[PDB]
Amino acid sequence: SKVYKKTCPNAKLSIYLGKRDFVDHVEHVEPVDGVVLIDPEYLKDRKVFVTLTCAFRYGRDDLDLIGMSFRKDLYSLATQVYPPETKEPLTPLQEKLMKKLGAHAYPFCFKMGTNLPCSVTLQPGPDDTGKSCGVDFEVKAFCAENLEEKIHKRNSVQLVIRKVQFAPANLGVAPKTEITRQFMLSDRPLHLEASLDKEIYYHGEPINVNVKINNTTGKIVKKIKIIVEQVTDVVLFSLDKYVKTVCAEETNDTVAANSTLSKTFSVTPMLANNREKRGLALDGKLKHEDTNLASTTVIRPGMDKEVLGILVSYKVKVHLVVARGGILGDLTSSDVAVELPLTLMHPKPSDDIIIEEFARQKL
Repeated sequence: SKVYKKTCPNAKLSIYLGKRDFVDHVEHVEPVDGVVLIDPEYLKDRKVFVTLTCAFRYGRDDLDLIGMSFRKDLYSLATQVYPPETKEPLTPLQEKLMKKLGAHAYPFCFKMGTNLPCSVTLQPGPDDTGKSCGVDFEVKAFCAENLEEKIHKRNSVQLVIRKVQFAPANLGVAPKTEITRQFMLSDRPLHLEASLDKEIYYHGEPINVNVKINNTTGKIVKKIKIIVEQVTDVVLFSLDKYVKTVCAEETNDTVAANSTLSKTFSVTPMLANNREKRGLALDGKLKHEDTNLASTTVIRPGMDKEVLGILVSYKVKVHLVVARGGILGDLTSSDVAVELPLTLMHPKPSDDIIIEEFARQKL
């Protein structure tokens, strides 16, 4: 099995995890189990703690500037890993890590609660008003007298894991994501209908959009555009709003006068296919290869949406370019469009130790 590690500055302490990403199903979240390797001689009479913090941050350009900033811990777990105490059910991978690292390896396990927001990072672009912001999950291991002590970077390691969202296997009874509207052009109807075949789609997966157009007008639809739109709402500090196209399939398809058209478009929204990544809600840093578009934010009734920090949702839109009589220079055209909600979630996990450095690779 593959595991990931990180050593603190003075190399007097390192931490190990079985994976970089942890899936949030909905009823439960995957445990964050691992071990820390300690230096007994160095750690003369000190305790070793391991904390997991979910934090919302706003401001601070790229890495570090000066301007405005806001920070809020929405959730945090802390544990004394060394010296140990309650001897409890070690996980298989923990078993191995200890058989490998030796006797100076002590286990720790974090079982996050449910309803917490998933990883979301956003960096402002040329057409945006807000500032950088995000929801992070940081894992720190350090040496100290107690959790009250100010923590110094020299003898502590920090790790940023991702908590990604999967759509419950306990989901069904899907209504039907479809829509049909009428648009009057010179007193005559232009019906445009769209529908999705599924309830939830997953990153890297094809989305089939059914389009039915009943054009009873004397005008001509010269273009049909299909876009996947991402709507990001920062709901904590500053109420910033981002509405971005994360996929656009512009086609040839035309619909003459007194004509109908039934067709199925198929598009796959992918952070990779996007040139401009600024302004988009991601689940990690832009410079990283494993980073994807943020998942649809699962919002539940009775809960304050602000505790989520950032709200991410998607839409599929169908745009028709209609010309005042689709011909000649009458390029004095109009646009008509319909939209449908789109829930985009992570695929889902499936059922000798090779140690790798934790740092995510830059593509």
